[PDB]
Amino acid sequence: ECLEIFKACNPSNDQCCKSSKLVCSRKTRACKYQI
Repeated sequence: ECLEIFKACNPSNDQCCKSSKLVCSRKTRACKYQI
């Protein structure tokens, strides 16, 4: 599941989308689109 709202992203369990900008590494464990 893609976490663009900034939901806690998993280290192995690929959550964030692909083409989506929602990043989880750059920011906290949470995955959210890059401002």
